Amino acid sequence: PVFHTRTIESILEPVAQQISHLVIMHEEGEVDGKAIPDLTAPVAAVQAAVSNLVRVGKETVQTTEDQILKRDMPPAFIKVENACTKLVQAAQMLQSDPYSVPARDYLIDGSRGILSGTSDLLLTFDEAEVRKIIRVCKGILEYLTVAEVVETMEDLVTYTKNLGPGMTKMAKMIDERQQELTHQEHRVMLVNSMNTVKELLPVLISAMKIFVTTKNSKNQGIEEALKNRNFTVEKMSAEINEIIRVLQLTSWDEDAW
Amino acid sequence: TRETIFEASKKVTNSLSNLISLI
Ligand SMILES: C[As](C)(=O)[O-]
Repeated sequence: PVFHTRTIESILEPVAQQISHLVIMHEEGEVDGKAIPDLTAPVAAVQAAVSNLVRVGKETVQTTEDQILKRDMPPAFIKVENACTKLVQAAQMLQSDPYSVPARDYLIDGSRGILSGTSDLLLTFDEAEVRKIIRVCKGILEYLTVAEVVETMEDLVTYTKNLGPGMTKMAKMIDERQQELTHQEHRVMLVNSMNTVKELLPVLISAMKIFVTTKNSKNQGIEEALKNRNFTVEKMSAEINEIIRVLQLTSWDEDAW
Repeated sequence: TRETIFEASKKVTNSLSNLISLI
């Protein structure tokens, strides 16, 4: 199986691979003539865990201001609850008739449903983390649009003192995100893009210092200095937009649950 | 100090894994 992040992989494994296997062993049809042992107590443990998960999820629904969580968490609760009802039914059916083929299939379907709803909740939380990172990226893009307004050395010192720490915060968030992505190609793209942006930052500040000097001296170097600053801002902005794009990618190879 | 969604989800998948280990 291929998951989006190491957090999700750490939770969905080992059961995702177990269910993936069990489905190949019981595609649909299930003619083995074997009995399933009493699942009443193991199923009661799943039901208790599912009810607890829905309770915990509802704490976020009741407190969050993020409307995309209030919208996406409740359908996952319904999926796990309905899937668990199937699992309880299946265990009751199998306790009455351990050799039942139709019940073994409620059982497998209920298990898939629990895994799917749990995966949906985890992806909702993941998507909210990504939105938080993108807000920071967009804030840097916005402050980069202010570079063109800087026409004095005092304003350049102020600009540098605001942008440096902001870029450090963005870099920290990208570093913390990339480290847990499972796709090496995406980690490499994020690390390379963030390094390009970090390397362009002193180039930008230097270009702004040249622009301010040319402005103050009222010399013939202003249009060249301005174009060189704009070129650097354009490249930094293109790179941050590439980060934003990579942060939202889901590879074709990721298993859907 | 309250249980996280991650801890609660791991309880779910552990219990589901333990159940499936019986088939
Ligand atoms: C943790 As780093 C690669 O942004 O210095």
